[PDB]
Amino acid sequence: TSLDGLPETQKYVYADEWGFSRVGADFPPGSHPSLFSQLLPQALFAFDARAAVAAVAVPLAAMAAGYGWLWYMHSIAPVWQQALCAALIGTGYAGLFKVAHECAMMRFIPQMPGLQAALGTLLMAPALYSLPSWRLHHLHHLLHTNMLWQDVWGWHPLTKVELADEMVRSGGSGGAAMAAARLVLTTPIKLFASVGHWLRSWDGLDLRHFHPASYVEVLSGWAAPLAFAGLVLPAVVSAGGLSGFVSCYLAPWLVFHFWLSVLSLTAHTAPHIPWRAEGDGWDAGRAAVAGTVTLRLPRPLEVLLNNANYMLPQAVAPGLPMWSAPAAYAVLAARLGPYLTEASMSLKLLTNHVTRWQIYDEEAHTYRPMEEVVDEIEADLQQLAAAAQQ
Amino acid sequence: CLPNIHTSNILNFTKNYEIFKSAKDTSNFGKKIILNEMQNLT
Ligand SMILES: CC(C)CCC[C@@H](C)[C@H]1CC[C@H]2[C@@H]3CC=C4C[C@@H](OC(=O)CCC(=O)O)CC[C@]4(C)[C@H]3CC[C@]12C
Repeated sequence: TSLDGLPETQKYVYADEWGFSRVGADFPPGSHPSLFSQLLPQALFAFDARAAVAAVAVPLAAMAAGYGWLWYMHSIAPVWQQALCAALIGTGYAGLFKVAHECAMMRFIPQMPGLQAALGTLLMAPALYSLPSWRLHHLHHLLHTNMLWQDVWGWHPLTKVELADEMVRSGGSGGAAMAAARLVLTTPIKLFASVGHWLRSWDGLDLRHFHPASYVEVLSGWAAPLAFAGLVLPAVVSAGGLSGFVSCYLAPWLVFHFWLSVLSLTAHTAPHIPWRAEGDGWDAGRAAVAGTVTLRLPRPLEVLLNNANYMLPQAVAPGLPMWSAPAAYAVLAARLGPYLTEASMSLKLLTNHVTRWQIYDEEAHTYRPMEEVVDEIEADLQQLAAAAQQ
Repeated sequence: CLPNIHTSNILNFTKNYEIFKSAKDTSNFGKKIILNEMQNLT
């Protein structure tokens, strides 16, 4: 961790300065997250049908309510009513997508594996996502959490060195890639950068990345999104025209991607969480316990998202079901207390994420704003040009 | 003339093989699809 041994005063002033509640101390090296699976009571792993049907039915009810309203008042309503129904539908679908993510890791209904596979496929299709590819990318993420140059399926930060290289190649700060980075990680559109993730799935639609023994399974995975976008996105358009498309599909889609992106970005990024390269001090347990941030929401939001913010517990006990994630956290907070980091979703946090922590420099091993960093490295460009005198 | 083929060993093998292959089509390229289904977590 970045803030090593130091009294509670500087910890807490950093905490309320950045919007976190409890910052974290320092974890010993040489460990593994799967260790602390022994700190969990065995009753947490039990299956019950009540929570299952509740988790699959609450977000469905929210979605149905939003749609019934929106169709009852199709296009006679002003823009704010449309925005509110879109937000409701997007959140309901984020809940159903958390259920599908559970079925992808094989921990929702293990007794009926065919049924849980079919359910995950069905719930993932409307977001145009593939279930087998999702499983693969998530496993690869769990194996490489916070590893520099390797965690490509997470919010890999834009480092100073690659930026300097691109600026030396561009011959100035006016190129195309320059302005692209400029607007993507300086404006609120960052809270939607998850859409980039969506495009990096479909690994070129290239069966040459996978193991041959799995071709038929991967192909099938790609055919459920396509079939949707080939049989249902026509109907919608044909039955509502452009407007009946932008209000019935595109706005809930953008809301869902907001949820996905903000959840992940807040989860694994903070000024006191370093990104060590491989061989240079990367530790697995240290990165999965100390390098994680838990977001706290109002309980209505939580029960709508199926506890989608609680990510730390299911990284130490990958078989821990979804409805036991809150309780389990309370257990770990007792024993791993001094090391965890926590935050509450507020405006200050997102403003800091957008305006302050933009570039990651490894020498200082911290995040710094894009503009001051680029003008500093450009002044050093001028000074090496002066050093290039002869 | 004919070279007394029936007491030979290369000709007996080639004879039997050619007849068996000429009987009926023996290529099964579509049965190999099972080799692309060995990993499926369903
Ligand atoms: C059109 C709307 C209403 C329905 C949704 C369509 C999607 C299913 C399409 C449109 C955008 C497509 C993607 C656009 C970009 C690419 C990259 C492209 O591959 C490459 O560019 C390879 C690398 C290279 O060319 O250098 C093909 C796959 C993929 C992910 C495409 C997969 C299919 C996608 C997601």
